[PDB]
Amino acid sequence: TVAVVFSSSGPPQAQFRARLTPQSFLDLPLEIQPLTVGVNTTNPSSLLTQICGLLGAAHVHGIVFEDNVDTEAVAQILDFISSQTHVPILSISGGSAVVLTPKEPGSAFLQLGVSLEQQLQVLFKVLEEYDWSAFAVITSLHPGHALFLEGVRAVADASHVSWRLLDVVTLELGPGGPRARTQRLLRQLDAPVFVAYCSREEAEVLFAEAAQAGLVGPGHVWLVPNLALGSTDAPPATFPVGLISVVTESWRLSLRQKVRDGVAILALGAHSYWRQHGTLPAPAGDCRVHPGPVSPAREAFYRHLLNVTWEGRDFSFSPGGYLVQPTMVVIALNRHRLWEMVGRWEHGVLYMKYPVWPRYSVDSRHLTVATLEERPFVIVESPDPGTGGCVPNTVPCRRQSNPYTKLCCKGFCIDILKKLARVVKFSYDLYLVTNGKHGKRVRGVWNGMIGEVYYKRADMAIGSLTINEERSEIVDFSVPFVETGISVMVAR
Amino acid sequence: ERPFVIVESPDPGTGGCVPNTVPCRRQSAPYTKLCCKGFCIDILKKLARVVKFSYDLYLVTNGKHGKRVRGVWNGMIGEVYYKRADMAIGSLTINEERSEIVDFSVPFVETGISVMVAR
Amino acid sequence: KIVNIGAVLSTRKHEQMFREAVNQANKRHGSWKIQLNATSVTHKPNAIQMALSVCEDLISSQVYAILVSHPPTPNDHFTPTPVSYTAGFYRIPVLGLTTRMSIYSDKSIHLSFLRTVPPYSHQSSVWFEMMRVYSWNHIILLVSDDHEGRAAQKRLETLLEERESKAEKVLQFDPGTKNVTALLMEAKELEARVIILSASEDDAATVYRAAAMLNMTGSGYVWLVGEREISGNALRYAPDGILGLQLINGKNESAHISDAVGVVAQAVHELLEKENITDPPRGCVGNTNIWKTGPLFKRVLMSSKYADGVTGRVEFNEDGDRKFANYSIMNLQNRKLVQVGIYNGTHVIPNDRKIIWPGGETEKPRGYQMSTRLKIVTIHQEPFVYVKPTLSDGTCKEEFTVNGDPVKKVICTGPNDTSPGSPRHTVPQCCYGFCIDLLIKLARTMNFTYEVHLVADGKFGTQERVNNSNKKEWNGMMGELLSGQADMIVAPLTINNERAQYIEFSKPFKYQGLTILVKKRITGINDPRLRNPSDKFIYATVKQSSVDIYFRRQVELSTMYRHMEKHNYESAAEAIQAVRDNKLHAFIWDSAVLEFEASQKCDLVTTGELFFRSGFGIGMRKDSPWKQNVSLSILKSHENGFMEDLDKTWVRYQ
Ligand SMILES: *[C@@H]1O[C@H](CO)[C@@H](O[C@@H]2O[C@H](CO)[C@@H](O[C@@H]3O[C@H](CO)[C@@H](O)[C@H](O)[C@@H]3O)[C@H](O)[C@H]2NC(C)=O)[C@H](O)[C@H]1NC(C)=O
Ligand SMILES: *[C@@H]1O[C@H](CO)[C@@H](O[C@@H]2O[C@H](CO)[C@@H](O)[C@H](O)[C@H]2NC(C)=O)[C@H](O)[C@H]1NC(C)=O
Ligand SMILES: *[C@@H]1O[C@H](CO)[C@@H](O[C@@H]2O[C@H](CO)[C@@H](O)[C@H](O)[C@H]2NC(C)=O)[C@H](O)[C@H]1NC(C)=O
Ligand SMILES: *[C@@H]1O[C@H](CO)[C@@H](O[C@@H]2O[C@H](CO)[C@@H](O)[C@H](O)[C@H]2NC(C)=O)[C@H](O)[C@H]1NC(C)=O
Ligand SMILES: *[C@@H]1O[C@H](CO)[C@@H](O)[C@H](O)[C@H]1NC(C)=O
Ligand SMILES: *[C@@H]1O[C@H](CO)[C@@H](O)[C@H](O)[C@H]1NC(C)=O
Repeated sequence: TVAVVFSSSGPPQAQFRARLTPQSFLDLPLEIQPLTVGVNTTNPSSLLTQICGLLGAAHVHGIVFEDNVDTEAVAQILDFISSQTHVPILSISGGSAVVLTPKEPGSAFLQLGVSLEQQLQVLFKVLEEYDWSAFAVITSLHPGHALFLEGVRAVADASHVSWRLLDVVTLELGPGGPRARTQRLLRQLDAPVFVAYCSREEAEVLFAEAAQAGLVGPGHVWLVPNLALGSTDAPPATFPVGLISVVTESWRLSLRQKVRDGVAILALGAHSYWRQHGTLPAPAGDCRVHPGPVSPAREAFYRHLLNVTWEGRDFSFSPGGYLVQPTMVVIALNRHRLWEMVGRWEHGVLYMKYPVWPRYSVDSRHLTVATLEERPFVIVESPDPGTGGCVPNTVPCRRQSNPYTKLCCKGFCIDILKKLARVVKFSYDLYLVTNGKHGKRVRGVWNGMIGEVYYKRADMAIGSLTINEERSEIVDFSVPFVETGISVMVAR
Repeated sequence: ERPFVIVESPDPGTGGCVPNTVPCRRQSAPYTKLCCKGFCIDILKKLARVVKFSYDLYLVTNGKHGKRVRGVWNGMIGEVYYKRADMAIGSLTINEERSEIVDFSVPFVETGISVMVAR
Repeated sequence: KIVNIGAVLSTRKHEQMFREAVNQANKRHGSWKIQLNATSVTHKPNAIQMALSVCEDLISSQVYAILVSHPPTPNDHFTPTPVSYTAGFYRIPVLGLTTRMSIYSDKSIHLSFLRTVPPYSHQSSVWFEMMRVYSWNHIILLVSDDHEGRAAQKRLETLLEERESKAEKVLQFDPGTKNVTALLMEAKELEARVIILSASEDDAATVYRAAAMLNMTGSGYVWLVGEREISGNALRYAPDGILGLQLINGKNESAHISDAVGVVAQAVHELLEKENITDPPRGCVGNTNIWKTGPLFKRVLMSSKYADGVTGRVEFNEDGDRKFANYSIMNLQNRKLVQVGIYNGTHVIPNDRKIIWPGGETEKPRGYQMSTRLKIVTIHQEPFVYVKPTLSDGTCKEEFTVNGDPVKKVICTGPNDTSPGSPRHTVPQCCYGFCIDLLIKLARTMNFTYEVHLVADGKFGTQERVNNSNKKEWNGMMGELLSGQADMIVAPLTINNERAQYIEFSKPFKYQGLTILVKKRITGINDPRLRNPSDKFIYATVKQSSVDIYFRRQVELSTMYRHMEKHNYESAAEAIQAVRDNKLHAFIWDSAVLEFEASQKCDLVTTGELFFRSGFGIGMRKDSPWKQNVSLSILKSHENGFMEDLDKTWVRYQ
């Protein structure tokens, strides 16, 4: 027996029209026994009485829950009730999709969500793909703040990379009035990569304060776990374009999608243990008698609900009540103010749809740098053997065709520019040219690096480029640093 | 002592003295600041940045390096063993007689007993 | 503006006491601007109906703070769960008069909660204080698998890492189990001699009886436990001499009432004036929303500095801890308890008469049972360690030296008779050298007993992130030292930063550096032939050495590693033949042995001077008891010309 319940929604006729008749998902190896209950705006007393009365009257063998505006502590009521009455319940929806690390020794909650550890793993893989290599953490002491501060270290410290972490900052804000010192504290910082952790309204006030402070430019990138930005179906205001957040497979999700998932998985789990010397289970007693002090052999049936598979998507579980080895995607906000697919982690290594970050939008950063590989000065080399992030003491460079293959460049001017950027606090990317080596004013049109700088397609030029009257007419120059000349090479 | 440490009077023209030097008091009401720079002084400076702590420098008055007379200890070792000071830096040697009453760290300047004569 | 609060209780007599206490505490102020009130209910068996009763209490009055206690029922962990969960939906503050369980300390699952009695974690801190009293630094942490166990282990780990000396082989056993003898027998080998336990009462009795069967409660040793390990029926299995401690005035909680209302009084008259308080959440049905000022009230109450309750000055911590509660130390003085110490936060006062340890000795017993037969590991090195095959009579050549004095030799086991390829041949060889004489002197001075054996890897050992990615475990000899295969290391071993974390070194006894070897000439590290490697000249070193790390951590010199990693003999003095084979020209290695090679052999020349300074030294495991003495001994030898005489005898006449 399987039952469905929802706490709040829009037009409720659709759920009853698409879930009542026992023909929904009639493909699983079990004749599902469905029955419906419901409830208006949720309160602890109303929820408790309604659901355990439904259990005591209909004696169903499992329930699935659908959620609402995503309150903060409903899951506590849920697993308390589950432990008290000893029935394996399941929930897949917005606010209930939060993990609870300390479980009770007798509860069967079994949510569908991922812990912050794997989220940080995926996010750090995302960062290593782009290889920004310099991050700082800014956390507000929201609920469960210490777990994030532990997990960031536990993940970043052990990998075959450097991860030159900048610093950690802790914030507290009551946004209405007490945010005075927070302004200066947020002004003080300096880092190229930011990773945040807070709630949605707290995110809105924090980003407003950041915009007031000024550390929002495109030369900085924000990273936020799935705890915030819950309202995917609605792009909120005062949010900066081009941040990265990571969510599980939920683009196909809806009311009907969750309905089709839940009952099917529960029935298949009910039948899998029967497949080898099993019998159909029976419900628990009631919410009144407080029975069942011991854990019978039927608890293994709950243990039988660990391994599961359907529809190609792996729903492999974990001993704590969550799923392990999951399929999940990484998202971002484009210029149209709407969530768009950016990448995913399909059990292997990261994928991509935009191979370069478009930094879309005057006293800005990330200036364009165009160069050419002269023999001793700027040296271009093929990437690392298998990784992609080239050997240290090198800078990634990208030759364009306007196959943007990633090469690694190192040399004299490379280190010069690295020191210069480290001393004047600017960010850069290395771009090569295709139209000629240096370029001349043939037919009154400028090609090469000089032409690229002239046409404002590249803000700077570095490398083997001499000085003379011809080029100095239209392009500025700096103080020379290598005394060159014109000489004659001959034999001995 | 030897150029391992250098003591100088503060520059009277400019009031104090030049940077790259650490103020030091020769306490024996007797405060009259001098300023000290050298080898071990630079080690302690550079050294202070990395652990992270804050300190002062007072010179030694009674005794040079510390020897037991009638069962008492003076000098550097006395000033450290009577809990009047924490560490003794400069030109201090390691042997069996000293290391039984005071802790010692790793060595960074090797030396021994040497003989000098005319040319 | 009648401010109303409530408090649920257990015995219905403490309810009348609470009513009297609150109406008496109302006499603090009566200015008619603010008034107080109370409402009390009693407990019930069923959890769900009890929570529904809490909701009825919630609707019946726009409450401000609920208070909870424990009934005489023995159902401990099932007592306070429902009220916190239900009242947390509206950020209603809840005050737990008495509940010591660890889980409630987390403000992320019970986000609204405040406690007056500290959880079981904090008492661990007391142990640390006691641990500093009598200078004990090697521990055996025994703990269960429950959440309280993990909390205690974490708390002790951070408190140890404050001073950051060490922990020693923590081991956890499953809860509610029998025959725990396996773990105790496994851990009985270690040199530590003090244990710490904190688990269930029945588990305490089980471990007590198991240790009695294994004979661990005897003399010399000492192990102390937490609070509930000396209660219930655990006394029926406990031996004399085990330390114990409890809280000064717990389990009464009636006086605790006299505190709680106090602080909440000290809260209410300080909150009603902030800006816009005006309401608590009224109702218990339909009103799906939270209190607009709940966090503000909770935060203001948390930082309250109360003056004087019954149980001294009471404050709160960042999460709601007791903030300097009291503790009394009792001894199992012949199946009874005697209050021997008072812990109030900074120390424990030994104001009592006498403390009896499990051994019956009335003096302070130290741990660290000193072993007598060590497990010495060594390595083949030309001028320091000589290894030879034995004569089948039972030893090797027993004969005089140039001076006529007998050269002392030992018998060391070790290798597989062939380093590159062989299954194994663990055979005894005869074993004599400079370091062997130094070890003989050390053993004569400190009454030792040695069993020398060589390494199987044939290499010193560096950090290696193996293809199975994990923490880079130490290689070969160092892994043998750390894993417990060996106990002390005597060899020409360098002293570097990368090794100082896990090992304790003695004072260096021979200063030495790095030098080049060629067979003639050459120069130091300045020539373009080394700045830009040439196809003619080949520069190679010994693989898995400290020089590998040295060349693996230099920014500018990185490219030389690119050459060095290309071809370097993963070898030993055998690679010396490379310079004899005219294949490898330059050999960069340590100064002493390579210089002795020049004197002993011929046509081999050393060029220039050194370019690095280090030293050899005896190493041991982290904070071993011997260190000081051993170091002192070495220094004393260096005073008596012993080192100079050994230098002369072994490497002078050549
Ligand atoms: C993973 O999920 C699968 C999906 O149902 C479950 O299968 C388990 O597989 C074990 C493997 O042997 C089976 O155990 C049974 O043991 C009895 C002992 O007499 C034997 O007669 C049976 O032929 C069978 O081998 C069984 O199918 C099932 N385990 C149990 C306890 O029923 C299971 O839920 C998960 N796998 C494991 C190992 O828990
Ligand atoms: C619980 O604590 C209260 C207060 O500490 C105890 O009441 C005190 O008892 C002593 C000795 O009888 C009296 O001198 C005090 O005047 C009492 N104080 C009050 C406020 O009544 C009480 O006895 C304790 N109960 C238990 C069972 O330990
Ligand atoms: C807690 O008890 C200890 C020991 O009984 C007290 O420690 C004394 O505090 C004074 C300062 O008041 C200091 O001189 C020493 O730390 C202790 N005196 C001695 C050892 O003679 C402490 O004051 C008590 N109260 C606390 C820590 O609040
Ligand atoms: C370190 O050396 C000291 C002194 O050599 C040792 O202390 C001696 O211990 C023996 C037996 O325990 C006593 O008979 C001596 O009287 C002690 N010496 C003194 C001066 O009291 C100490 O045991 C050694 N420790 C280690 C770990 O080897
Ligand atoms: C005060 O408490 C009594 C206790 O029963 C209750 O009847 C009354 O309604 C309460 N009044 C207010 C204003 O809280
Ligand atoms: C179980 O207990 C017996 C007691 O006779 C003991 O000999 C045996 O080693 C124990 N087994 C384990 C695995 O501890």
